[PDB]
Amino acid sequence: EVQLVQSGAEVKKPGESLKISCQAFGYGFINYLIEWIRQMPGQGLEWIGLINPGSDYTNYNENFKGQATLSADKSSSTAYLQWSSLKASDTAMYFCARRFGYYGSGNYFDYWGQGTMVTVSSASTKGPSVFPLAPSSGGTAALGCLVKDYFPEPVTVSWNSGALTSGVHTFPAVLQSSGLYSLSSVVTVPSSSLGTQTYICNVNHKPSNTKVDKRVEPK
Amino acid sequence: DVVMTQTPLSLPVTPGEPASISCTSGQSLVHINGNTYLHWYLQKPGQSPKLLIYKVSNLFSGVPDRFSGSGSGTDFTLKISRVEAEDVGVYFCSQSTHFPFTFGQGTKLEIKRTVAAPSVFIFPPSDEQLKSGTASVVCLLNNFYPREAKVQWKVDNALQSGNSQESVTEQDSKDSTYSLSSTLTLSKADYEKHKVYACEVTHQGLSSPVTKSFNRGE
Repeated sequence: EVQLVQSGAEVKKPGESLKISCQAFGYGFINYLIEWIRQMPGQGLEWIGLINPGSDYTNYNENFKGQATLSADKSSSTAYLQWSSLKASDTAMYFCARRFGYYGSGNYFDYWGQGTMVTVSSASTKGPSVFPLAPSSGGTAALGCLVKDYFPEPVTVSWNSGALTSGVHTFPAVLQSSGLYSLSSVVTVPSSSLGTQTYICNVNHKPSNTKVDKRVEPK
Repeated sequence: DVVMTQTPLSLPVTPGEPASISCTSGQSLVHINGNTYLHWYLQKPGQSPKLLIYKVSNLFSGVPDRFSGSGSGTDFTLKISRVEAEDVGVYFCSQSTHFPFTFGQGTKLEIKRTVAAPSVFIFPPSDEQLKSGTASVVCLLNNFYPREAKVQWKVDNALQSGNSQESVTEQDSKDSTYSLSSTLTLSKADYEKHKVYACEVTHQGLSSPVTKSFNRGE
């Protein structure tokens, strides 16, 4: 199957510009009706625009006109989305897609890029502080790790280097009142395992190159 | 812009039962060429949207027979013959008759199961965090259904407001349950001047509320 491959996550300050790419690893790019669609943080889809590389036809959602620019490099089969004066509300997962053949053709596709996460914030890179959620003192106990005050997303959490996966709940990040994210990761275990097994949350934050392995112990 | 409106926004379905999702457009989606460009998508968790049905009622190749569309003009219906675990996610209608192209808000389909009370756990702040000058107190509701639960924070039996954030997992695909964290945030100063910290939990699976508490220091 012919698919689309996009460039990597973007982290930008309000006022900055952006440039993301969408390469077809298939097929013939010049005949595509390529759409850009962004998905808002818990929200719907916002349609940005369309380009046909052949013609250089472009249509823009009026709300984004003169912020957004669609272009195409016909030589490398790559579509681009440029965006100036980013605002915090431009924080979204950005998709490129090919869904529609020329109208009247009866032709439909469903090619989606893997998505490009764009974060627009004035906050600066900060590593998380990792704190224990200690099992206190019947059959089942719960414990975890509080991962606080990091920027940007994402963080990764495993338990005991991946050896522990059953009963694990890693919560979605919430943006705090500071410009900073927070999350918790929990696991339920039998209480009889507490004296017997060790529990370490492996927290990795690539953007700041912080790796923390926090041992979680009773009381 | 053509406004697309979906009802309902949340759809609990018992596995094997039918499901209907309606979409209404602000104006007709009949194009000047005679086609009606109303399409239906499913966006499974973590994935990009995938096409189910194009131009009202045409099953896209590779899509299971149990999905079907009907409608005309401004009123459209997606039906799922017998819902299955793989059907979970957000269903969107999509119009491409008029520029700018637009989408419905999304309809979240989840698996319906019997009511299951949450297991509640309260966690005090760590001393390492107390050196920070902040206290996070965490309450966990584990493996409950339905999603809807009220978490009240009581501090020396005084009821807190605006002071905590909730976070909720996606529906657990294996047991159809949700888990929820409520994190109460206090200044080290405010934490150190009260005694009882209680997480109060109301839910359909509990006849009467469950309170889990600790006293600071003990």
